[PDB]
Amino acid sequence: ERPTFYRQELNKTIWEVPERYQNLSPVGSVCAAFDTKTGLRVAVKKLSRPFQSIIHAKRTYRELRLLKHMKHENVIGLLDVFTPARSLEEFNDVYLVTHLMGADLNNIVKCQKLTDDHVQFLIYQILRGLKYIHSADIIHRDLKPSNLAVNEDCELKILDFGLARHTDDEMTGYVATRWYRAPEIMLNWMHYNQTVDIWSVGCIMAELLTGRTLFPGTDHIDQLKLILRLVGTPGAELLKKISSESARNYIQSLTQMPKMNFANVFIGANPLAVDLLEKMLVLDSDKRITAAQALAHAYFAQYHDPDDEPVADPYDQSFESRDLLIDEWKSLTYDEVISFVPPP
Ligand SMILES: Cc1ccccc1-c1c(N)c(C(=O)c2ccc(F)cc2F)cc[n+]1[O-]
Repeated sequence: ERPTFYRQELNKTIWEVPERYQNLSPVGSVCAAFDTKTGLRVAVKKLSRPFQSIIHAKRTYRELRLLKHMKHENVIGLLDVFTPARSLEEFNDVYLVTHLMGADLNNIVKCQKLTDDHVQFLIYQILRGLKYIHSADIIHRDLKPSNLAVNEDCELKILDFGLARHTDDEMTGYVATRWYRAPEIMLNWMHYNQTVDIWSVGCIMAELLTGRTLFPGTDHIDQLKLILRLVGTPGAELLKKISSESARNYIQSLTQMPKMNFANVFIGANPLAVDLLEKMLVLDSDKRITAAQALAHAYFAQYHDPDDEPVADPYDQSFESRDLLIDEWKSLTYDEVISFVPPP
């Protein structure tokens, strides 16, 4: 039951995949392919140098554990994972397979004000996957239009959840990479939690409604100023919670500003959209609406269905606090590769 693999050069590299996968074409490097066993269009990712350091070995493991866990319509999961290796000692490459969606939320929306129902449907799907992700005590933490995979039927899957990898230069300047980040994680105010993802959803939703980036900061400080101008400066209760004395000290230097009226910012928008944005874009993370609570909000009355909004089984991330050697991460990775059961 080891399938027959065939070799092929794509993306300056030798892809060796089971015969079931045909018509590979570039799109880790990623190829679109046709899965002859399932009839599905699939995306196949070949990891580069998954075991070159302790840090990458753990990342590879992390990515696989994460992708193996997610079984939800609005979250990218695994149809397949394989390696051409026949044993651990020759194990070297990992290939991950999921549904081909073919575009991201930008390749559809950037500089476009969309209809209220399209916004309803896209945001409902994001919140629906987020409830599922968050129920597993997993934090996406870098949610943004380019991490939302979307096909022609406006069906949406969340990508790249749970990886905490972005370098400082990637976050610097007038860059999309920081514009959807919650202030408390942007400026490292505190050991953050899952409510940071709801901040990102509000940023995305606002942009779908107006056709414009909500907080297009030119640097971290410019972006903070844009945020506080909309949502107000921190009150006393929130200040305490900023465990970062340096951060706290800077915020207290700022002229106090009241929260703006959202109905005058998002002129013409559905009042239920505005109301929901007000519950999403709250400075104090403790008081933000959660994914579960938002799904029950009147804005989504057309799509909401409490019997089809599943939660996840618990996700054992005890491994995150574990120090291991490269080859122990590799062995754990191999185990997960070889224990994989495909879905129905
Ligand atoms: C979002 C997107 C836009 C254009 C082309 C492909 C894709 C795309 C991917 N990059 C990916 C993708 O990056 C990916 C993630 C996990 C995995 F196991 C395998 C994968 F190929 C998945 C699906 N699609 O549709």
